Amino acid sequence: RLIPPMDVLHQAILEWDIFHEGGYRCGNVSDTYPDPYSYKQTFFPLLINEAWRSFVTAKDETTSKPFGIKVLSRMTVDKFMEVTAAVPAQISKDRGLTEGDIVIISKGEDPLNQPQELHCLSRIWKTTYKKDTVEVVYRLNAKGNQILPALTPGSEFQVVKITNMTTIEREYAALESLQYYDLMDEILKAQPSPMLTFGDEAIKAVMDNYQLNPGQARAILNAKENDGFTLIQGPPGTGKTKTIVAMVGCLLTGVLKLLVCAPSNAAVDELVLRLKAGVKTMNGTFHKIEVLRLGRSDVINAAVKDVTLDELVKARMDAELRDQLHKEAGEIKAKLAEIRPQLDAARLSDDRASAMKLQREFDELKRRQAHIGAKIDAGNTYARETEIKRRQIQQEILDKAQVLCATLSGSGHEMFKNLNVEFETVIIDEAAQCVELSALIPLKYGCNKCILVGDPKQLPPTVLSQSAAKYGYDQSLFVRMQKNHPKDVHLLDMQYRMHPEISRFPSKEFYEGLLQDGADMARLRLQPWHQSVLLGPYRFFDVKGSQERGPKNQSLVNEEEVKVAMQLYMRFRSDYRDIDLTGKIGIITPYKAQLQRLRQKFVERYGESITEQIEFNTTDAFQGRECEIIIFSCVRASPTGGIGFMTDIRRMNVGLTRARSSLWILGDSRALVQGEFWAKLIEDAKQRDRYTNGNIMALLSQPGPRVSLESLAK
RNA sequence: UUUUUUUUUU
Ligand SMILES: Nc1ncnc2c1ncn2[C@@H]1O[C@H](COP(=O)(O)OP(=O)(O)O)[C@@H](O)[C@H]1O
Repeated sequence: RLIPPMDVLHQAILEWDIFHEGGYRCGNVSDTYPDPYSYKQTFFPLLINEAWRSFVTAKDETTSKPFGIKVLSRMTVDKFMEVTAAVPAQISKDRGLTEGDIVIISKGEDPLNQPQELHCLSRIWKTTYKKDTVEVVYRLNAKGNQILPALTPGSEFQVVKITNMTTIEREYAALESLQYYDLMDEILKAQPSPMLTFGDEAIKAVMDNYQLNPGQARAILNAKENDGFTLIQGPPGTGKTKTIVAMVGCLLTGVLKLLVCAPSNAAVDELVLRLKAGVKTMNGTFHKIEVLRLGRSDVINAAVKDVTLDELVKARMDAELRDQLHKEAGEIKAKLAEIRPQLDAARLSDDRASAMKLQREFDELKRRQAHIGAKIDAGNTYARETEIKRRQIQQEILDKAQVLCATLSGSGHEMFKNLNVEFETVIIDEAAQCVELSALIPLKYGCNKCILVGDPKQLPPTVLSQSAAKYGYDQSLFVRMQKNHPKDVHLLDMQYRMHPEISRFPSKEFYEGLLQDGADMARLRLQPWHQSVLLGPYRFFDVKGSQERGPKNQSLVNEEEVKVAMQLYMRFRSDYRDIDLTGKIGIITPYKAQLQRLRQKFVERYGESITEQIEFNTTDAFQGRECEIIIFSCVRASPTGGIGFMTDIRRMNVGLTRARSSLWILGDSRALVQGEFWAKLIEDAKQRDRYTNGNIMALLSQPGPRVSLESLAK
């Protein structure tokens, strides 16, 4: 049984005043723990802090238009006040009211901006669709609530949906049920299985069978042999997804269940798409295995909806599947409406036979109407049987699937509480991008083998709480395990994405010179526009500009960098007209206001069609993805006060390692020198002749110089 | 040295 009581968490959350900016005892995170008690004492307050800051952010950011509810009933359940309330069905569907949402119920008309009004924090417990109404079961804290005497039956209130706490509930569930985990010892001690050394012959055999390099084959062999935690660190372009697919085939060699998880839906979708192509066992046989995606069809790729469990169950139930009775009733009533005036006229004119016939027809129509009305009154048992058939179909589909892919929170769904399933082996992708409690979620189903593919050198998980991030809540389990046992981590050491000039600096400065380029990589990234000196594989443009707060005091904008980016795109496109660039260019900037300004100006000049040829994004919203050419706007321009979160080397590495063929960086050096590694990058660009300064708008206004003929020979 | 930034939710 792995269903802990959610009373404590719900009470802690419902005992909050919404009007504060922004309990508990938040401490630092240790490397190891002796007992689940210490683990809980460390991580529960940090979870509460993260939840609190997420709630404040969602309150300030939400824009759900309020709506009126009618209080139908009030009850006391546990230590909570339960209020059933009626809501219009269309309003409910528009605002998406489901079980677990956090809402503000107020008496005033604008609840979000009326603290002095009768307000309360409530959690949705059940949503029941009747006909044109929705019965919502709100649950609030029964200790100290202003609206408690005012929620009498019939009283009307105004509600606004703030956020949802399903993810928090699942992470708390995993936290409280950790004490029964098969891998509890390894999770507490952060101890992965020891590094295995294999013979070069078996390594070469795996390489030949799966078309892998030595590091990937070593990682796969250690994932097949070792039990417990196996850590695989995959720098950019090292082949993480290919390794995972070959590893899934390798583990299923015997079977021919396996739970592949990722923190985001995008990574899950990529893994599903790659596993749909098919795996191959170590025997060398190609098998099109059964890949099953778990999640709602709204956050799921259009290409993987063919293998989504929900879609499969819906398709199966659509074959087994009162309104015709209503149609016939309408038609018989129309016949009655026809017959009645005819009968009245035949009776008002002393027409014996005609009135007799019409009365006979009238009586037959009334008989049919009574029959249809009796049948209409004839469930709910059919609905229950449909739900039972749904459950059966779910189980039957799950039992035939060999690999199940999911998000971390999605793998802790309530569904599995009524489905007999165990996941012996779990592979967590993007292992360094999720907090520890999220990683623990898929491990409650009897997992004794966990392969963590990640990269702590890139971005950490989103921790809105600056205090919890300072306490160490932004540390993934991967990071702690590698912190304690670094020699047991399998590093993928060969990248196949960046031109050697692009990868040169990150490899040395972030991967200790251990990230080597693949064979024939410079020749693979050879592009025609590299013949232009200023359009080479890698370059830093010292765009001396000025930073400025975005609209509504958002983030930062550098209009000169936007102008230079437009000028660079114009020069490149004009000097190379015959190159198909659709989907080959990306423009990334770590500040959202600069991103919006870049998109705005590019659409002003080139129209909305420009977004099909250029991927506009922020540095954080680009991880895992890549483009042929990357224009990187640094935005920061104030020579004092630092460069903000530009100082974090993980974000810098992510931003530098997105490009394949060309990376063109635009930054005001006078400000960026404040950061140590940005200074090192600018100096490196200088001492290798990849730095350009002066009037950049003028240097890009004309077609620029070409590279020497002798350099192209080599 | 003024975090302003991202995942998650049947
Ligand atoms: N041994 C290899 N030889 C040649 N190319 C490889 C090898 N391993 C990986 N690659 C290339 O690297 C790519 C890795 O894809 P992906 O897993 O998305 O990279 P990332 O590690 O950035 O997620 C593959 O598409 C493949 O073309």
